[PDB]
Amino acid sequence: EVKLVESGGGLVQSGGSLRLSCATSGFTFTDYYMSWVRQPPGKALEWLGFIRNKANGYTTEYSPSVKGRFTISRDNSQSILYLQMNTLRAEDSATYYCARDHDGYYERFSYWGQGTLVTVSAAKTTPPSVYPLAPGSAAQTNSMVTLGCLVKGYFPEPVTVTWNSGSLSSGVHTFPAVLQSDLYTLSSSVTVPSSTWPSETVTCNVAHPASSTKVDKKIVP
Amino acid sequence: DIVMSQSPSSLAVSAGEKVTMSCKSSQSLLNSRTRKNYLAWYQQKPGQSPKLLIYWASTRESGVPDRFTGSGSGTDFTLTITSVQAEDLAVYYCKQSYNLRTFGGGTKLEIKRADAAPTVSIFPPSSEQLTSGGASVVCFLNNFYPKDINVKWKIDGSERQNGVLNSWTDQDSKDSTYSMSSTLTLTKDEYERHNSYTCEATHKTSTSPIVKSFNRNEC
Ligand SMILES: C=CCO[C@]1(C(=O)O)C[C@@H](O)[C@@H](O)[C@@H]([C@@H](O)CO)O1
Repeated sequence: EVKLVESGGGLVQSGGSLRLSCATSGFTFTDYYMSWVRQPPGKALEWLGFIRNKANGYTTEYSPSVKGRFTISRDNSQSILYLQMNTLRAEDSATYYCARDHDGYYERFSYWGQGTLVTVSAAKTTPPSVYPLAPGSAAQTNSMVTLGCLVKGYFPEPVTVTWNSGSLSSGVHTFPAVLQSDLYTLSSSVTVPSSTWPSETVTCNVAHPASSTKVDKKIVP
Repeated sequence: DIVMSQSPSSLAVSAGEKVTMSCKSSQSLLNSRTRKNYLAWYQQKPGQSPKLLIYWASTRESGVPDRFTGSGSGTDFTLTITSVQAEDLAVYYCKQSYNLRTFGGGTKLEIKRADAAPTVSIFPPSSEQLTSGGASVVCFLNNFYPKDINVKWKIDGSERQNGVLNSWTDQDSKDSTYSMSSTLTLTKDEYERHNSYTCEATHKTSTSPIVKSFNRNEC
């Protein structure tokens, strides 16, 4: 597998610095130009810069929006790409992707990573409270029962929610977080056969990487 | 300074229909030296990283289906999707690599489908939250089309507007429906004064609300 894996995201304060890293494997790194692209929530993709290949002497080029503030470098020993970001402001809050760029003839971005979210805020890290959503008092005659987890009062984004460690993938709806008075809250539902719950155990797994929070909430009747 | 711009901002097409979208360059993307138009198209499905679809204006990324067709030259490019599928729900971006790189603003593609009524489900506050001094009533309104939906919260037969958070999912990649979450947050003392709790959804699919209710003395 050609793989690209970004790290170093999290909360940072207006005016602060932050370096992002991008682990690569599965291809000949020095042969490739490497790019950083960013995306504010709900917004358009924004190219930030690249660093050329060994044939082109590893020279950098930057977009006018970051030139003078961001720096791209690479570690050719370990096949790792870096983005140094200085004097961060609100505008810089985004998902940052590293992309495997050009190789001398070929003009495309065939491989991007998953992204790492950067939040530029004066607000404080706050872990979530995770609450189970079990039905109150209805006929469960459907053939289908819906359960939930409430992920409430956290900062910054993101959280991740799986059900039965990814075993329950079908019939899951995780609803985008909403910011109300400086804390996020989201929720996730799962719809399983009423045959299978409560007799089969259902768990929401929740993480908030900014506070290293890991929660496994069983949904108990 | 190469400015990229896309048309439309958004549109909705039924499955099996044709989609066409446009991309403009402020200056030509045709290299006189290599004779390629350095223009790519990317697909970003909801929650995902962008995927390359087309490059050099008209070359398909291998793996990419023949129903995606890139065309154009100079300053004007087109992505056409034929017999559009439910999974083609995404934002489409064009990108120039003629001088550094620049993305266009994106085209959001909705999938049109037949009206569906939501499955509505209500959830009383958990004992673990109550023990903290707050109480969230949650209502899930699942798998409906179109996206337009009203939710009224009723306590003891009476409407409540303060303390509600709503969140719609992105459209479903397989069945083209939407879902929605409504959460009402009270204090525990506010919550324990009242008996009936009602989530009421009005959708265009019926002239009577879908109504889910629970009684607190039944807890
Ligand atoms: C001999 C190196 C020139 O190639 C590049 C560049 O490195 O700027 C990268 C290409 O992706 C492309 O953007 C090209 C342009 O000159 C137009 O093809 O420049």
